[PDB]
Amino acid sequence: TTLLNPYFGEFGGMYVPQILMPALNQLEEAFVSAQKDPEFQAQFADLLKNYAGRPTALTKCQNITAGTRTTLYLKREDLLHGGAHKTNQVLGQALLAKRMGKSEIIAETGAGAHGVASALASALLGLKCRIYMGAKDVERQSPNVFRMRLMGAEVIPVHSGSATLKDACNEALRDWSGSYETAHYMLGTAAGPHPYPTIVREFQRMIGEETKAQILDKEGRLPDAVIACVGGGSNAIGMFADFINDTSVGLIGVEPGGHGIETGEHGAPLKHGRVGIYFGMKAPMMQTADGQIEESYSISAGLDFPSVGPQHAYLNSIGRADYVSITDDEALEAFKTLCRHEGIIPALESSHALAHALKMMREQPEKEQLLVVNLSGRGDKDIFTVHDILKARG
Amino acid sequence: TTLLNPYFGEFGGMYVPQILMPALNQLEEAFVSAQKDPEFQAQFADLLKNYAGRPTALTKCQNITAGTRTTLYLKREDLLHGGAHKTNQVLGQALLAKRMGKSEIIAETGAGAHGVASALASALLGLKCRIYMGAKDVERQSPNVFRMRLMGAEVIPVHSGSATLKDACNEALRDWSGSYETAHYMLGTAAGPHPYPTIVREFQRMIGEETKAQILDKEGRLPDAVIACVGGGSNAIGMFADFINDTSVGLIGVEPGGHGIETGEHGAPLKHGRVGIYFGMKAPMMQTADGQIEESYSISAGLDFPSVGPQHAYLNSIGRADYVSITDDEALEAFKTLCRHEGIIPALESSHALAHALKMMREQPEKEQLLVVNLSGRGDKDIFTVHDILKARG
Amino acid sequence: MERYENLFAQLNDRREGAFVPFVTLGDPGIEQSLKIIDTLIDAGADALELGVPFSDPLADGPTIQNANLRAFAAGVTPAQCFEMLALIREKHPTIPIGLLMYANLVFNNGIDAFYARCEQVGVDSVLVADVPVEESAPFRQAALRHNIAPIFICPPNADDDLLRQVASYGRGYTYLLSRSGVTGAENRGALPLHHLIEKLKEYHAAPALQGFGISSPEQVSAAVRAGAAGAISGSAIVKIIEKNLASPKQMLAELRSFVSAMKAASRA
Amino acid sequence: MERYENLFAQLNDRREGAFVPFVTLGDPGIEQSLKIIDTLIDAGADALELGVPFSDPLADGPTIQNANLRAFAAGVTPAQCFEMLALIREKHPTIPIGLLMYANLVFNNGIDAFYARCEQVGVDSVLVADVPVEESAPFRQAALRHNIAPIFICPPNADDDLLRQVASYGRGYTYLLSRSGVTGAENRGALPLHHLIEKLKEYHAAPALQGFGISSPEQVSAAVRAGAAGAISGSAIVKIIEKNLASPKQMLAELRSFVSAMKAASRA
Ligand SMILES: Cc1ncc(COP(=O)(O)O)c(/C=N/[C@@H](CO)C(=O)O)c1O
Ligand SMILES: Cc1ncc(COP(=O)(O)O)c(/C=N/[C@@H](CO)C(=O)O)c1O
Ligand SMILES: O=P(O)(O)OCCNS(=O)(=O)c1ccc(OC(F)(F)F)cc1
Ligand SMILES: O=P(O)(O)OCCNS(=O)(=O)c1ccc(OC(F)(F)F)cc1
Ligand SMILES: [Cl-]
Ligand SMILES: [Cl-]
Ligand SMILES: [Cl-]
Ligand SMILES: [Cl-]
Ligand SMILES: [Cl-]
Ligand SMILES: [Cl-]
Ligand SMILES: [Cl-]
Ligand SMILES: [Cl-]
Ligand SMILES: [Cl-]
Ligand SMILES: [Cl-]
Ligand SMILES: [Cl-]
Ligand SMILES: [Cl-]
Ligand SMILES: [Cl-]
Ligand SMILES: [Cl-]
Ligand SMILES: [Cl-]
Ligand SMILES: [Cl-]
Ligand SMILES: [Cl-]
Ligand SMILES: [Cl-]
Ligand SMILES: [Cl-]
Ligand SMILES: [Cl-]
Ligand SMILES: [Cl-]
Ligand SMILES: [Cl-]
Ligand SMILES: [Cl-]
Ligand SMILES: [Cl-]
Ligand SMILES: [Cl-]
Ligand SMILES: [Cl-]
Ligand SMILES: [Cs+]
Ligand SMILES: [Cs+]
Ligand SMILES: [Cs+]
Ligand SMILES: [Cs+]
Repeated sequence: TTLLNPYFGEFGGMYVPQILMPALNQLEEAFVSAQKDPEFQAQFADLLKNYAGRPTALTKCQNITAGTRTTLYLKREDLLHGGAHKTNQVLGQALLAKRMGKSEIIAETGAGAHGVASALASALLGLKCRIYMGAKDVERQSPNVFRMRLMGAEVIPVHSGSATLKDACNEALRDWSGSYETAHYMLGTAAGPHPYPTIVREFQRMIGEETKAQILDKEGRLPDAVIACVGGGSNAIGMFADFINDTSVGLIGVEPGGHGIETGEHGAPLKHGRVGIYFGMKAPMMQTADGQIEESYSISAGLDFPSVGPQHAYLNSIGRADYVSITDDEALEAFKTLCRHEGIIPALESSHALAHALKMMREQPEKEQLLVVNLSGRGDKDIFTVHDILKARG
Repeated sequence: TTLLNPYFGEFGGMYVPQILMPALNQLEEAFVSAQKDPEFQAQFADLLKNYAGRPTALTKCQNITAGTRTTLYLKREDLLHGGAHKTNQVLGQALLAKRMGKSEIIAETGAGAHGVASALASALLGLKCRIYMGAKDVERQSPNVFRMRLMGAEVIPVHSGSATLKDACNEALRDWSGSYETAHYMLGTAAGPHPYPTIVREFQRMIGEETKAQILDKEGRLPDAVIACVGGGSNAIGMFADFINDTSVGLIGVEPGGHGIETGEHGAPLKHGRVGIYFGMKAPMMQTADGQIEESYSISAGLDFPSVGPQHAYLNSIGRADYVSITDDEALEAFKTLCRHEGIIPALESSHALAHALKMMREQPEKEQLLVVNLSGRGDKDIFTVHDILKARG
Repeated sequence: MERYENLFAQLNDRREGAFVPFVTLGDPGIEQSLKIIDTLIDAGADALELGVPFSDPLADGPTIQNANLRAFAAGVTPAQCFEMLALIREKHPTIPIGLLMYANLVFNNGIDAFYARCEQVGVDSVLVADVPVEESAPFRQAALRHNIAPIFICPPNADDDLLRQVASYGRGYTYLLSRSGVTGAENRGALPLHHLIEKLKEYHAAPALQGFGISSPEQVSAAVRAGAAGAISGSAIVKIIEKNLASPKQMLAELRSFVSAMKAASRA
Repeated sequence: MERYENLFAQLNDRREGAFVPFVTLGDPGIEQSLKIIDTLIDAGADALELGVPFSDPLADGPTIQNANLRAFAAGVTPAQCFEMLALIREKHPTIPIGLLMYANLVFNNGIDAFYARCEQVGVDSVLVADVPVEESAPFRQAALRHNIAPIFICPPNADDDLLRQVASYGRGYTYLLSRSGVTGAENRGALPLHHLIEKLKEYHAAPALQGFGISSPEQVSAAVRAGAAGAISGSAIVKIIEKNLASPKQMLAELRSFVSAMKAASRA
């Protein structure tokens, strides 16, 4: 029994051990209540404005589209406190944790961005925060781990399975299955069991709402398409949500193609994986032929979630949204291009969305199109990775 | 002959080789013209809003002041594009360069923040950018150097003198003395020969203007004091300017005390140096007994300018502003405190201002005071430095 | 499922509880696992709960996490597990065999086909650890079509609707969860479960087996005294495997000793 | 300043331009620098321009940057420089001695006291490289009080007001800058300066010496032919020091050779 539909079409659900069902039901109730509560909404708005820095800019990028009929704006989630869009929904979830009388936070992270956001919000709002991170990721993300610890969070390396994000996801759910009476699990993407896909969308939807208002002010019309990278699906669904009912507006999600789809070394389950049931949901998965869960490969650490949120699988199925992929090399070219032509250093995750917009422009340069790319994060964190690649090249 | 007074009291002036006087006069004229030009102002406002992300938040920090009668807000220049306040005036100066028909930019940098800001603005606005940086600083700031180069700037290591910021300052002026017909020198602080102290203040003053509007909205009155770190003086004077005529409002500048004033290893020339003439101005200097120029020592890379802007020396002389110092250890404690209690990682430079506010609160916890700290930058860049210190300690 | 009905009727006659060990199939290898399972039976196991190695066992604590890892290190696949299950049934005609599955392994090649394979090899029940009763319909339907008992979890946080649902939909046995959290011998259940046991009987549920954290004889006896039909032990059994990897013969001896003691404690 | 008036009157009589080398005091050490300066004089230098080592010589290119660094490596201080200047004057009664200073060294212990020390040691002129005419008042006043000629820069970018100011305020000589940029032999001045030379004469300025990038005899002759009273050479002289650090004797021989050639080119 739930208040809201746990499915988007065939996708989604609540595939958790029975012990966790009361926690999901409790969370769902608290959310539905919070969304009707002006006090909750006011506190959330205050944090987003005065602490996180919303609204974020919408930047017109004139140089990169010169000599084509593409007008490209970037939604600047890179300018949000924490340097990524993850901050938005962490603040909302931390307030739900408080609403429920929970005093502790559990979070998973792969790249570390969600972990940092969870740690910062927990510090601000007086919650005790524990973050699970695959042991391989802890090693790769020393800066983010240190940031989390500076902010008073406990970072717990996970050594089971492949010691990466999915294994961190498991550990968070094992902990929660034993601690839910006092702790909230602050899931970091629009995936997992209901009600998380719904909560994360609603707590990210200001991205698209602001974008719509900004584009109307600057251009007097809706965009032809909005384009966002898809790891688990949160930044994308936050950009897409407010436009779903605007049927003229294209919704393009970009999965990481890694070394190339044909290599198998990618992170594009929506278009190139197979539906399975894992991490509490029925959704497209990276998996073996036998049904073991596999990792997502990408140059970008944050596009490592080996499945995808169920609403994306649904929007794809009905043809409302279209999903594409961008390879490591394409993303790296987009990264360099934005740096040199617009003076913005984008996250490598976000660089996948930008790469697809550049392809839309370059393939058809005489097509009139008004595009928005969601710039989900800043790329300060990626300059070592890029350094090392360009060193190993030219 | 100038349009504006090149001095603040006894301090300031235009102590450059004769060859550079026409360039300063040209710059002064272009500025005075620009400040009366609605088109210039509109273009500047557009860049600040839509590219840099202004206005920045003013965050109330409840946790850190609990149990005292201090209310503390942070002006969030850490959220500006580039992660520091330096972006504001770089955009204005780049527009002046264009106004004058200059096509090239020269900049100095120590920590690299001004260099990155110069590189980003030059990329956006189509100017060819060359940055001088002391060879010692290039070595210490590999990330920032790489960011500058990614954005298409030429970074030129300076090996003369002490191979640090002052030596970069010299090299920029030597280059300009030969290239001024085509290149603008984008000085990075509120110091140097007239008209730079004036231009940099006017192109940073939105910090204080926004702060005044924000504090009036939230508190219904002006702050009791506004507090900012002082390297060369730009973030501080940008915070102070709009409050100078509000005589109830304290203006507190914080110089780096390094290992302690008594050690001589500090960067606090305003209160502990000696007036001299160098880098085009008459101002307090770090210098030997014989009059050779010395370096500023601080844990924080950006508080390395070995003198101070002339307007600060003037505001001190007349008793309008008060200047204090904060040691490395105080700044480090403030850094850790903000991270853990407010979920904000501050630049170590900015941490000096926060440290002095914490001292104001802690020394007199029953004093009712409404304080604003200018949070001049984010501290992502400093987590390695902090890591290494805390490793060498506990 | 009929094997459970027959077992429970017989145990009622011998005034005994059931003792049911869990192991991971193919831990630490196929051949040793077959010997382990035969030892458990010979030593007095009344029924078996058997795990198919899965990449992401999110209801399992470290002991069973490591058992899955050992089996993967041995290259164990689900197909090999089904081969094992066929052989185990060919050896032992009446012992109830229950599998502990994760949903993706059941859904992977089609739910119906999964339960058809279970029926073909002679499995009696399937517990899907990450499918709550709310999501159970296609699983329990396929199970019943293929004469497999669907095993439902009755958590200690159960309300009346849940008890009625589990009583109605389940067959074979009702899994009575000792406590919240994940599998593990290091955490003992600190909750009286008598009331749940009574309500399940009221609603004609499949007989209850208590599981999670059962590692000692006194816990087996306690389960029976509270009205449960028996008790399941997993981590304690697997720890004996883990403790004795270097000594296969000693492993079996210790398994025999442990299972014998645990079975003896089921005498009312 | 009277030494310059006397020199220029004498050179007018010998129909010669002045040849004026620059060196950094104490480069590469005090003793060698004294020998260098005596060699320049013996070889035909008409006047001297002498730099006091400064931490931040922002009007100097790399050649003279390195001369300052050498002198600092030798531990040379301004006090030692003034000792040197006293000795140089004690050796040579009539040669004009001009210093090339940066403002902070003049301002450091008081402007007046600086010029009083110059007068005490027998200096004839001071050029402060980072003080434009606009800022010159306290410097030129102190200079004149102490019978020191204030040397002003006439840049090629000079307008009429600047020419009139430099003509009025200056004494000794007027420094005619060959070009924009900083000191250095690697950059030759590509601008005809005859018009400036004529205007300065019109306004009764101190006689003009051309400087910046003068490294060859033809440039000395060109300066004289254009109407200048002479020419200053710095980087070319200092490069001979730099080239010959390892060989003090050869250094002096090459300095003598160079200065002799450059002085010979000043004959009209
Ligand atoms: C800057 C940025 N953009 C996009 C994404 C992609 O995530 P969605 O699809 O927007 O949910 C991420 C993800 N990071 C996660 C997983 O490693 C994490 O930090 O834990 C990110 O850090
Ligand atoms: C984040 C931050 N806050 C304050 C200051 C201090 O400079 P003002 O006093 O505000 O002008 C700096 C300085 N940085 C210079 C010099 O190294 C530079 O980057 O080149 C800074 O980077
Ligand atoms: O003795 P322990 O503590 O190791 O417990 C033994 C567990 N083995 S099992 O197959 O019964 C078993 C039963 C239920 C499980 O998860 C669920 F409850 F969510 F469904 C997991 C394993
Ligand atoms: O031959 P070069 O090119 O080395 O030039 C010699 C320079 N030596 S100097 O003392 O006359 C001299 C004169 C003026 C200077 O700067 C100023 F013009 F800004 F004032 C610097 C040095
Ligand atoms: Cl519903
Ligand atoms: Cl459904
Ligand atoms: Cl609990
Ligand atoms: Cl808006
Ligand atoms: Cl609206
Ligand atoms: Cl419009
Ligand atoms: Cl498909
Ligand atoms: Cl990955
Ligand atoms: Cl396309
Ligand atoms: Cl279109
Ligand atoms: Cl004026
Ligand atoms: Cl004055
Ligand atoms: Cl020029
Ligand atoms: Cl405002
Ligand atoms: Cl106003
Ligand atoms: Cl108010
Ligand atoms: Cl003082
Ligand atoms: Cl320093
Ligand atoms: Cl104080
Ligand atoms: Cl006060
Ligand atoms: Cl199968
Ligand atoms: Cl039943
Ligand atoms: Cl025992
Ligand atoms: Cl002196
Ligand atoms: Cl005269
Ligand atoms: Cl020669
Ligand atoms: Cs365009
Ligand atoms: Cs994906
Ligand atoms: Cs307070
Ligand atoms: Cs200072």
